[PDB]
Amino acid sequence: GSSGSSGPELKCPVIGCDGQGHISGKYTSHRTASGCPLAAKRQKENPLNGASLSWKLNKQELPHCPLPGCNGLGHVNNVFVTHRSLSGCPLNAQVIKKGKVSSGPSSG
Ligand SMILES: [Zn+2]
Ligand SMILES: [Zn+2]
Repeated sequence: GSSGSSGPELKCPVIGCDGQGHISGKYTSHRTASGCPLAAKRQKENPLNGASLSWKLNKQELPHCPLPGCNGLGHVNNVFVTHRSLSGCPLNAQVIKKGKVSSGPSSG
């Protein structure tokens, strides 16, 4: 090895993606959307494949919170870490406020 080599190259423009793998399968990597397997997995619905740690799991379920940003995790009483309702939603309680002078109707 007299010398090495370096240089930037294309990359998966699809945010959130890892860039690894290929919508074809043969290749275990990609740097474009056309070859992005993740971008295809979304548009399509093939739950065929899927591995999840299902064994000896007592607490296995998702919360029931209306708030989009809220991950149904937490509690107003500041005691637990879960909540499947508003009254319990800690992020919904603080928000509560009658008389919010500042009001921005504009929606972009
Ligand atoms: Zn990708
Ligand atoms: Zn919540």
